Amino acid sequence: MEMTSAFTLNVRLDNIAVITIDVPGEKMNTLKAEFASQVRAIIKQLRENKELRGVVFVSAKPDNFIAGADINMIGNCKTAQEAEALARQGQQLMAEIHALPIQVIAAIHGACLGGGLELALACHGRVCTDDPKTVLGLPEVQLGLLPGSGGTQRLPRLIGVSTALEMILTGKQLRAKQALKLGLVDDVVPHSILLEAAVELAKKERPSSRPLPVRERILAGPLGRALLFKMVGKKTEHKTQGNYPATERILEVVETGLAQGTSSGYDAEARAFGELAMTPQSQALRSIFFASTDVKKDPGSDAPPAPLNSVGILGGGLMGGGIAYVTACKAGIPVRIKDINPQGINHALKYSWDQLEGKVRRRHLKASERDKQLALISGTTDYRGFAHRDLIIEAVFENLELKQQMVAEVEQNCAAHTIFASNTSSLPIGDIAAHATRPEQVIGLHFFSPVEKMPLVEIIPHAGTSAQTIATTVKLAKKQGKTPIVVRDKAGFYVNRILAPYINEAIRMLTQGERVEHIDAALVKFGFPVGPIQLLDEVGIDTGTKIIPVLEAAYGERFSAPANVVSSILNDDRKGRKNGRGFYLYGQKGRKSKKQVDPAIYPLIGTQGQGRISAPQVAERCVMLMLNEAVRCVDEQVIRSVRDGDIGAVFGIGFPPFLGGPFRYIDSLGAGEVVAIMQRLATQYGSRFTPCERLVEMGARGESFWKTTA
Amino acid sequence: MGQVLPLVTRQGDRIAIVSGLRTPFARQATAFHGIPAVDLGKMVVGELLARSEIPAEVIEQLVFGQVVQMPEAPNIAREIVLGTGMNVHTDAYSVSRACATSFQAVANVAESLMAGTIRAGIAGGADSSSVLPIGVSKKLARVLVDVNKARTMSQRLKLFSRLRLRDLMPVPPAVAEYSTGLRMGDTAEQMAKTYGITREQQDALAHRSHQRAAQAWSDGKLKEEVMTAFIPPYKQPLVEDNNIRGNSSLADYAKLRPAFDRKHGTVTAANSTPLTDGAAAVILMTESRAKELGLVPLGYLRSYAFTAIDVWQDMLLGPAWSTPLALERAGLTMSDLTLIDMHEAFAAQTLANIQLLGSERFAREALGRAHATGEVDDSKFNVLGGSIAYGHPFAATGARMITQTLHELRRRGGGFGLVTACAAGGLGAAMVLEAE
Amino acid sequence: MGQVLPLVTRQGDRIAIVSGLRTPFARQATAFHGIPAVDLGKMVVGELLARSEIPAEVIEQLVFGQVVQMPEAPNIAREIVLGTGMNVHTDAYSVSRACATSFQAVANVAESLMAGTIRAGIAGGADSSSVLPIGVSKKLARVLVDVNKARTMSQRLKLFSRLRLRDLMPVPPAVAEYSTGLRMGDTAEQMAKTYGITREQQDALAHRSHQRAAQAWSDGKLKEEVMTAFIPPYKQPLVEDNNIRGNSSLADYAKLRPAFDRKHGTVTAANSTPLTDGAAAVILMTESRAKELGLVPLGYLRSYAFTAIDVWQDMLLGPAWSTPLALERAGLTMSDLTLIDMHEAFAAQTLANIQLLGSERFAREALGRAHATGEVDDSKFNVLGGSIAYGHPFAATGARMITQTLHELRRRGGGFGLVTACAAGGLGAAMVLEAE
Repeated sequence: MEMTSAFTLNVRLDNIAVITIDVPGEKMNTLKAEFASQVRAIIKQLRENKELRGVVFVSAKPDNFIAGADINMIGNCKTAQEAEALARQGQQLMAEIHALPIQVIAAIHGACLGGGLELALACHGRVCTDDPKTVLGLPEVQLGLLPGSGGTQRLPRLIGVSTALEMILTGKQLRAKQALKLGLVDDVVPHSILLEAAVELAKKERPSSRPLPVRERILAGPLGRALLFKMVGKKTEHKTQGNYPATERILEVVETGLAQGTSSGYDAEARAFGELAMTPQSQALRSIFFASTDVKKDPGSDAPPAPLNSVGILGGGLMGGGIAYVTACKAGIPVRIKDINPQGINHALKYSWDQLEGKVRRRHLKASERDKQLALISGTTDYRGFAHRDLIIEAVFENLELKQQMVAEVEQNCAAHTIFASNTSSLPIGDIAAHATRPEQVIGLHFFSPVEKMPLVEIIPHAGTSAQTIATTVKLAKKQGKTPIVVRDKAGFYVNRILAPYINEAIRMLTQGERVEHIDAALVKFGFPVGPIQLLDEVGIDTGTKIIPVLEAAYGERFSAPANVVSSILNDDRKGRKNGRGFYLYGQKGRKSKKQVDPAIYPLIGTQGQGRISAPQVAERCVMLMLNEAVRCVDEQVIRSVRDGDIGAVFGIGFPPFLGGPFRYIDSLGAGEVVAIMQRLATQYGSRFTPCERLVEMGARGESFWKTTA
Repeated sequence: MGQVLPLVTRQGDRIAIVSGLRTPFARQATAFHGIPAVDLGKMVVGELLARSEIPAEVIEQLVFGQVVQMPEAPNIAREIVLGTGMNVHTDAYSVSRACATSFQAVANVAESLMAGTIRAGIAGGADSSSVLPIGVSKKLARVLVDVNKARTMSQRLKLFSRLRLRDLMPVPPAVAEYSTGLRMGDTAEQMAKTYGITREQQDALAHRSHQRAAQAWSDGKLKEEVMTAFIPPYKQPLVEDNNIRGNSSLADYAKLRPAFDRKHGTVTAANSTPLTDGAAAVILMTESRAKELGLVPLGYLRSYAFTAIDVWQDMLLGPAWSTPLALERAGLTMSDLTLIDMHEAFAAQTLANIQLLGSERFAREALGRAHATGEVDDSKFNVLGGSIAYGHPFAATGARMITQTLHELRRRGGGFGLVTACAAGGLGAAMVLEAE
Repeated sequence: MGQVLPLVTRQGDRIAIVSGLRTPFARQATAFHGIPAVDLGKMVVGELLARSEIPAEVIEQLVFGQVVQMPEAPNIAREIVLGTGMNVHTDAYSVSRACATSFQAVANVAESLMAGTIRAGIAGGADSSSVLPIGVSKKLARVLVDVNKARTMSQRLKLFSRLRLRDLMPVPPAVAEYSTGLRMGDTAEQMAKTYGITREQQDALAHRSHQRAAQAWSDGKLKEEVMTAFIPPYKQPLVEDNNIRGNSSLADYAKLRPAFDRKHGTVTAANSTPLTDGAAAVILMTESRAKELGLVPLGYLRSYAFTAIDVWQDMLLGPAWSTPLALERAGLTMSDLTLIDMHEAFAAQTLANIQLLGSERFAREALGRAHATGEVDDSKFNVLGGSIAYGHPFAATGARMITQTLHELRRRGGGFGLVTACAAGGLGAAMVLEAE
């Protein structure tokens, strides 16, 4: 009934019929084949009792108008024909709705995403609520998939191609104000009068006045379309490097939709959707999206958490400000800083000021909003007001005795129910706790480079750590809009543990007379953003060595780094951006070129002879060490779940998403074949490439990784 | 009958003063440059609650007054609640009574909660001499009032015909009394001519206060009630008042030409408060509520007085009139006073007050009292320096005396402190502290 | 007495209220054109004093206030004492509270009278919408500060080198909330949109507000509260309010464009209160003092309430929130309430208020009270119309409608009236009258 017929129709006393959208499955109004099926029954019933003013569509749910098309059924498709026909039935149904001669209104509240825009493109009248929660967007190119159903060619028909194409290539979120500004939505009305405002517009009959485009988008088809298509494709290839599908396909389907007609775009959209549904990057993104939803839906600790209303920060500075800026601007929770030097208070406050100042400089936020956001920030040098801080984070130096000093004073000079979070980089959490009144309320929060960039952090409990402490921690990071992952309290934890071999062999090769262009291009071409050397420039060469000495102390020569390079750079201080005088100098003339390389670094480094081999040889050897280490950490289960392990590597470090993550990639690479690949490199180069015991155990047997992967 | 005023609620609980804080003062056109007094008030109160660490829902009312009232926000007190994280349901409104706003701000709040309408209240005041709301001439204002109401386009040009070269010049502000036209120092100068105040003794107290002033920061006792300012540029925080020049000589004071009466006046910049900017606020909240939520009050309240007198002559004698009223309401004695303090508006007016406070005749005839108030012991008189040192942020002047007084009486036995201040328009105000 | 609180003074005598005066309200340009707010108080108070058998020395404190403020005379009440022929030792005092300055000033005198500090006083407020202060651009305010503090001529030209753009013309005042940006009537549209109030559901209340009031002038029932305005030009004296238009039909002004939304603006200018000019003063002085000098009190007082709510959604419900507090403080009932009245600032909103007043749900959840405060009786509601007629001087509308209430209750010969008004920033007030 209405459960199946989620489009429960109702004709009012007037000549206007209202159609609800209430799928009983969940609060998200998703699209199902049954929904596509029963709507034909409803529209046929709508054909019954004709001669009425019009029809309207409502969200009928306080959260969203429509979630979009379900992808689980798309994942159940096998070949192109299933996907081609799936587009075709979508292509026909939208035009069939568009074939109506009366005024059709989509009064949308909340999120309208995915296939809803295709439906929105079908309706002649479109109106949306004024709430910030509502938004319009085509989120599928991020999935490596095109949403071909007619809207991909109706939107450039509806709106200038200058904005339509970037919408398709960069499927994003558009404000109701923005859409009305460009004319996508006919009008914006408050949620209270959202339904009624549609009624008179629906009764208003056939506004046969199509708004004109910018008049610069008429080039689609005639001269200009190819110039636009050439410029975007070349820039995209300059951007995406061509290892991402569903980019040129958009250019093809748009051109044939524009320069060859809607039907020509229709068939191409069906055909392109078919051939692309099984592209290996597609399900790579789909599986990646699955874990992202899974971790977002994951509650972390199974124990119920505790209320969180006030937080403390020990020490200050730029690093301290990063937590402070996020906690106020993102989490919106009161925070107290206790840097003894007011300059440390001054610096952290200045940093958060600068972060918010640019937003207002863009007119992104109101000036009063800054004052409202600045209100959550509090600094001092004493423990007053800290007595009621539920959580405390240290932004202090990593001296162990000082760390045990930190836990003692905060225990002495705060509440008892309060928990403590440690932002360590080297010292173990239980080692940090050591002697503690309530070590179970002490948790390890491995933060990273400027936290506003990467939303990933490490959850590091120790032998004694209350599950509720994690539960509060897990809720907090999510409440901070971040990515909590429980990492076993092990030397190197997970991320920095696996990151060390990456630059290690890179330096080993770089010491053997490698040039900047070859080493840089090798990694960036293999789907790895920001190459190693510029990565070390930004993270800081001083931090480039990090705490890798303990890595040899913990796991032997496998993490050994070559000598007379860290020495050759620490003495002649070249920290990248920490000192500014990295091998990538700034202030170059024009300042419109790649970061220049010093010629003097090569003599400073050993630079043994000249570079050899090729980028794949560099790429294959570098990657396998992470793979050899990624299996290694999960071999002792540093990470609790395989998907948790895969998501961290693909999202935090920057593993190529089109590879689906290393666990997908090794599943994609299969079995001992890649294991066989990594012994020949060991023989020709050295014993750093020894296989992991499980790596041969799984590889030789042909074992899979993504559960029932193969 | 002894006109004593028991300052207790309906239940009989006396009024408690748990704490307060003062924003450090800066001269005009200093680190507090371009900083509206609302911003200074916002930062102090937010920190004060943070320093007080008490819940904001406990506070049931706040009142904030302002000298040099600003046009954009008529009721800045409500603006603070909106500007801060204070609960909106807190009944914020603004007042204005000369320089004794702080005395006024506590008084109306106290009597309201003494009546029992609320249980927790906030009083505060601030001013910023660095920022001025300078306006256009009155005649130009009427023309602009005419033009916006004008209906015809051609009417405006004829309406704009009436213009003058001096009409465009903005009017500078003035400090002289509106109904009198005499500056505050002019009143002090004639009293200096009246009762006899030589510049050397006028300069001597400035030396005494200044030595007491710098020593206070040298002792650093005025730290727990004074915040360290932070500025949005975040170049460097400010810690101490710039006005205090405690390294001075009495001869240096005598090397200034008189300001108002350049012929016989005995007052200069040395013996006159300059224009300083700052903020202050104090929590007003009854002992029963304090005990209920577990705080120790920084003293209590015993009595207070307010008086209005003639503005033409002897206009700055208000505390002298108010003092017996406060003492009679307190049912106490000048001897029954650990510390005595008055607002050091001018050296000329101050010494006359002690003279007049000890003047048997004046109290006998002008006040009609049986005896004079008494002689002011200089040992307990302005122990921590005074207004000729910190400066005059106008509204915060009341609280800055309160903080030091309670702390100084906290530094000693319970005792009884005295706080008085004169005001323009012949307005006098007095208040009596218990400090347990 | 968990909800009812006595309002009786310390001596056991109830609080008498005596006859007061209202300056006849005039539009911002028709009459009182160019008249300041201070002098408006001077005539009304001067004539109010020369209206009863009390001498000037009986009064001991007068508290005024103005929502629109002038930089000169921050305590306008002092010039009231000084400008008029008045005891120069009366506690002159000024406050500031938008749209309810009259109510708060009345409360201030009462609480001062609660302890017995003041035995006879005048409470009121002044408002003039023809002398609006026009400030200069804020950028050209520190430059004026800088040039005032400028030392050398070379620095000034460097300081003046930066003047450019649109810094020349002044900044007109705006009614929009400082931290909300709401024009005080746009928030009325959304409430009407929120609670579904038709433009024809209203515009008849406006008619009945315009009606019952033109009758009142015709009946002259409100003659004893209003003096006859005299203009210094003396072209003509003004006795009857000019704003009132109690002759247009309810359908005559319904044919007007929307005011704010201009798309769904079910409220317009005709069904909104217009700004006018006037002042009011009422003799507040206790029963014993009234009895002993031989003057009849113009009724009495039972209880009062002031309330603040979040100014983001439906902030004009202050009277609705304030009303049960006033009743519970009086220990009375909405049914046991002879005659009521409303500030009636806008169409709708109040219609929503009565809708919300009788809405059991709202008090169940928004106020937590087990029951709604109840509905209203229209016959007992705006018997003489109200602000949609006479006008809306911010500091004068308050005292006005109590004076009309008491005398009408005198025409009704007793009962318990009620007076409420809504204020900007989510502020509301309620107070319960006892006409013996």
